[PDB]
Amino acid sequence: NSPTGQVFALRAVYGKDPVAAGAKEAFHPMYGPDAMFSGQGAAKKFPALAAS
Amino acid sequence: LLVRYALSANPYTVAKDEKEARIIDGGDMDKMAGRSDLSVLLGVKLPKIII
Amino acid sequence: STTTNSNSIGRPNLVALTRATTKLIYSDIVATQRTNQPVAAFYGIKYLNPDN
Amino acid sequence: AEIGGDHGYNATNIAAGQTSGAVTQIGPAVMGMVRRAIPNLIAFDICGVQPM
Repeated sequence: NSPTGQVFALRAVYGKDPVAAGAKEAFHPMYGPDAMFSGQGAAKKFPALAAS
Repeated sequence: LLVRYALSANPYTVAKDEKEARIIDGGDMDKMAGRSDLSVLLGVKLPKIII
Repeated sequence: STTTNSNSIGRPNLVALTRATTKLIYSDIVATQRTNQPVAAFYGIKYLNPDN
Repeated sequence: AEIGGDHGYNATNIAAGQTSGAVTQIGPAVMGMVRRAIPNLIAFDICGVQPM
């Protein structure tokens, strides 16, 4: 009903800062939920696999 | 307590050195200094009050 | 810590309109009367002494 | 004679309402908001459910 309309999106993420680069989306259809953030992952820091 | 307000300047108050523009923000006093029309200031020089 | 920088505002509200019109003054400054023909004729009748 | 003008097809301009002709727009419309769907849960009846 008016030119140049708008539409919003509601990316839900987990992390201290929801706008920092690299934040992972919470309810992603392709990406499985990180089922350690609310669990043991809050107690320690698991290193990530890499090369060598 | 929290209070929020806009406190903008009135229209027809384009900022200097900009003149022609149509998104003019009448809130940034740093650019709106003096560039108003609906109000005029005039100071007065008077002898000091002794305290 | 979702601040106000996450939510993006939509259409700003239009609070006030501001037209510019002069205090037009001609009804009080002059004397008007509607003329019914493209030529308007006024009568000036003067009272004269025997020296005109 | 006062062309309507248009937005320069720049998301910078379109959101702010910066136009090219006259009567700069108040702002976009609001077509709605789309949020991510909620993943469904696998019923726990496959394994033992013993309320403690």
